[PDB]
Amino acid sequence: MSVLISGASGYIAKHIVRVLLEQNYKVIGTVRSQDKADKLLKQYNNPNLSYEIVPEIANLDAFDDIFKKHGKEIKYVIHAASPVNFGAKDLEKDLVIPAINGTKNMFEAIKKYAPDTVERVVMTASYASIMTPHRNNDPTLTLDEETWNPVTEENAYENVVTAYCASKTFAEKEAWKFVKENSDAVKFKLTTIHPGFVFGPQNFDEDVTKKLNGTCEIINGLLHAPFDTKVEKTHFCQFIDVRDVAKTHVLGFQKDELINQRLLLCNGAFSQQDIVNVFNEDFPELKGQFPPEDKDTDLNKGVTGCKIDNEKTKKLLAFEFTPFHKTIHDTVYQILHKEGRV
Ligand SMILES: NC(=O)c1ccc[n+]([C@@H]2O[C@H](COP(=O)([O-])OP(=O)(O)OC[C@H]3O[C@@H](n4cnc5c(N)ncnc54)[C@H](OP(=O)(O)O)[C@@H]3O)[C@@H](O)[C@H]2O)c1
Repeated sequence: MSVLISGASGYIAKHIVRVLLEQNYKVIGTVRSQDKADKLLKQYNNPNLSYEIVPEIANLDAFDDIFKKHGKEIKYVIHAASPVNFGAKDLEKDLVIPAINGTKNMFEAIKKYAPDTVERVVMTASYASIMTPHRNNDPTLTLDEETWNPVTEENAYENVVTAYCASKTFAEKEAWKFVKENSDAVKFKLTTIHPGFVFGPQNFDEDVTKKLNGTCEIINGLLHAPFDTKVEKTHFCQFIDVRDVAKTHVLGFQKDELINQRLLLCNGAFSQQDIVNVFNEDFPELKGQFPPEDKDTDLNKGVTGCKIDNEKTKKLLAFEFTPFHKTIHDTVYQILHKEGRV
């Protein structure tokens, strides 16, 4: 009945492991080093948790050793490992290759060592594999769970943004191709999850560092910006709360109606200024210690960019998503409280 989760040291994955342990699952995470495994075991202090070391998901047959050891006990797989940080001049090596190869490696290990034992795979894709980046600001485009990012391998590396979005798109395409080509050989059913920009508190307070890795540094950077910093008030993207994402991953292998589904996890548009506005409304005593409030944002003028049709996703998951204001508030409170400022 064990659950394997790849990339278990990350921002989203630490919340997923929390949820799994809340529900009494035995959990095997993969992390890059013994260092990280040791630190995590001390943070969770839970005997149902263990880690295996996978230093590089891109390398040959990277997940085989896990299934040679645990193949008989792994019933569910959450494939969450894909690069979010990467060298801007190593867009294949650091980004597209590990995204794709990590996915192929996970699925091929299941096929080779546990084709009839693994029942469900839940893969973290992205809003990036559904949306068209250059139409982020186009309200005449409506996206739903069947829409695909049309980026080509030829044009994928326009910039770091298109390249990351292509890494998610190409990896997810390979995932569905595998499931189509192996429906007779392997038992597992695939569910993919497609978060927008993920915000919300770190799973552990102690992991709030001066500079955050990943998407929450958007918030943390604005929170510490000098008062006179120029803040953009134009549409940035869609967001989703990390705790909604984590809850969805676990439902993803539990609920029969999520089999073969792409789940579009966005809950609203924002600009940098909409984030800053929460600072000023919710922590008025600190006004002046970060950039000021300005209600003139795209969002407040009814400008939210390409449209999100995720009614099917919301109906299947059934639970209400966390509103933007709370997600930002909880992120900011955790930082300011850790700093002793509130
Ligand atoms: N807004 C978001 O944050 C967002 C939105 C949509 C989808 N996602 C997807 O959610 C998943 C986790 O993202 P995150 O935001 O939680 O970022 P994160 O904190 O950087 O987590 C990424 C995890 O994957 C590991 N990883 C990445 N590349 C690896 C590689 N080549 N080999 C071995 N391990 C590797 C990382 O380990 P190390 O840190 O040790 O390298 C880490 O454990 C990813 O699949 C991401 O594409 C994120």
